[PDB]
Amino acid sequence: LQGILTLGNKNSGFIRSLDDDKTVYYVHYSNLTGALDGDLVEFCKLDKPQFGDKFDAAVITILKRARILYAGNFLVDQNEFALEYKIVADNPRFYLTMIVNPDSIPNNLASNTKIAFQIDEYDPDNNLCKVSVQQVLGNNDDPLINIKAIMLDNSIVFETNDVVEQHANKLSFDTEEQHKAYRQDLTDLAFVTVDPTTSKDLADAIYVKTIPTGFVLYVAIADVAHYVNRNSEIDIEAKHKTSSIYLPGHYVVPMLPEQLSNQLCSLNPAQKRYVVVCEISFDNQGRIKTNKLYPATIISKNRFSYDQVNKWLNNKSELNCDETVINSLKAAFTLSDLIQAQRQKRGTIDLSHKETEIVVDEHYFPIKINFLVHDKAETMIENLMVVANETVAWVLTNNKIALPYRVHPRPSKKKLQSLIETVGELNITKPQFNLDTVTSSQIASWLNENKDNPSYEIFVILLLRTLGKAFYSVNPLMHFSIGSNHYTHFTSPIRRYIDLTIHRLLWMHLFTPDQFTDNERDQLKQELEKIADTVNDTEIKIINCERNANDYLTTLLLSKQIGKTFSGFISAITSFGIFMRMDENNFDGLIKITTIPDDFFIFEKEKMVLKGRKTNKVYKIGDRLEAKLSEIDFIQKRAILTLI
RNA sequence: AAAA
Ligand SMILES: [Mg+2]
Repeated sequence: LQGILTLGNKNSGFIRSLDDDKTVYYVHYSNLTGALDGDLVEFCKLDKPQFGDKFDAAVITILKRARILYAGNFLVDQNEFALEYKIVADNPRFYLTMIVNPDSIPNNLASNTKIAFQIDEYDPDNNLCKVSVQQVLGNNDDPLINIKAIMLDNSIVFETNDVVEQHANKLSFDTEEQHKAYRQDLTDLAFVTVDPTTSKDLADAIYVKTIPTGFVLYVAIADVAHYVNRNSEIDIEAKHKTSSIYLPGHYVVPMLPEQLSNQLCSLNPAQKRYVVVCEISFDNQGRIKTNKLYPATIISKNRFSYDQVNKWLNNKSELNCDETVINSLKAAFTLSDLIQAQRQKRGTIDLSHKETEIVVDEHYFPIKINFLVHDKAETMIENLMVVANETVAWVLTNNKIALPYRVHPRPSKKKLQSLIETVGELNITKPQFNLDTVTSSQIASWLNENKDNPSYEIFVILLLRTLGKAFYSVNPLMHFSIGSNHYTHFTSPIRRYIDLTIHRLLWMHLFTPDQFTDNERDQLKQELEKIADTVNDTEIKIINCERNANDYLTTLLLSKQIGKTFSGFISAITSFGIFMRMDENNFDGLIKITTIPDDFFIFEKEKMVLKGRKTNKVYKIGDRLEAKLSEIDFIQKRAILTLI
């Protein structure tokens, strides 16, 4: 009777019920009754016999709109001495016909101006609605304006909140905080930061010491909880955002205002900074022996980029730093190699595969797509952050403190069987493990025995699909791909609300519990599930916003390459055609089913192939193809290919 | 899937 609408292909879709089974009903376009993608609706099952698979339904009323504002392009034209207004919504799932309120239209608003509009009224029976312009965003051809519109359509806040900035600008460095008995003075240690070249939020610094029996690792994380009081205005805004947002052009929407993100909580060189340290001692094989968590004070001696460290590694450059930094980095790389070997021994799933970024010019127009490369410096930092995250998760669990975990379940036997069949057609080995009990180690060994297969890329793509998304949970579930029974996010409280919450839990229960009330502790405990829920729901939106922006920028880039031939492989097959991932740009283009040459092709959902009725020719995931870019679909932001 |  109640559920969330999702619109898909041709603006038909389905409703996922709120009942305990999450029962799914199909809904055709004609039974939507004015409802839009993501709306909460009241629905009824259709009296129809079941066509199969699922029941069908019709929307009765809209209980809550998913959005109040919608992006679109505003058009104005004059015809028989009268102004006519039209809006084209950016979102192809916005299917309602719009009547534009003339009193919402400024006299100076020109044609082809991006706007945001709201729905004033709608007629569910005719799919007609009255809308008013609520914001003027800018030139509709401007790619940065489009990126901002795409954030608005995904409910992603990006405008500066002046109240929050003013609250932040009051904050200052308390010089006496370093003298607190609970805060360890580590200002003499050769901490440094290692980050991408354009990052200005330095949340994490590392220092590694060698001892006779092994190593001691210090991971120092900006002490964000010490500056951001829970339920302060700054906190509430961070909780709404849930995370910093990173889109192309190094365009960042920070979770926290820049007085925190780039000054008080940024571990900038030669500045005294307050941190939370995860300190771990290792033996000479990289096995963890002991750990300690505590507030501290550091002075980073150097900020480095991945590029700088990597060139140093390959003896193609020197680092202009003190010898203590040089020895710490050398020990960090040695330790990092050892940690990586232990984690592989215990079981971990390295799901690395091809990644790209879009290069844009100073006006945010896309220039080209670059493939990213494995990064020795980036990998070292990754190993160190992972071991800290895992250790903090276990410390909180060992002390029986409820926390939000980062979790990732074992996939079902069913989904594994499907994956094994698909990749077996690409000469990927059939695995030997039990499908009910398969461990992280066994998936890793299976990946490793196929590393040289030409189809390794789509193998990892499909494995990732099989495994599904990681998410946050207070329930103590495993992280299958990291390979731990307990994992959380601790190292990045400048950009992630979960890490900020993890730091608050450390403060309130382990660092200075005497300074907090039992209610504060229970209140936060009671709120943890809802925090995880909001972060999980917003993470969906962020990923969708990145997808929208990627498709917008890449199809704009490709719009100048019509007629060009691209080689690639099939990444997906649907009832409407073949998705071919192009080698040169890693982007999926659509080959429409109806115009594939030489035969009439039928979608078979079981093996998810297209099979020709006369010739038995088969298209399957992984096949190598060549195709011509024939058009850009600017409505759906798709690249359409035709087989050549 | 992980890492800033
Ligand atoms: Mg960092």
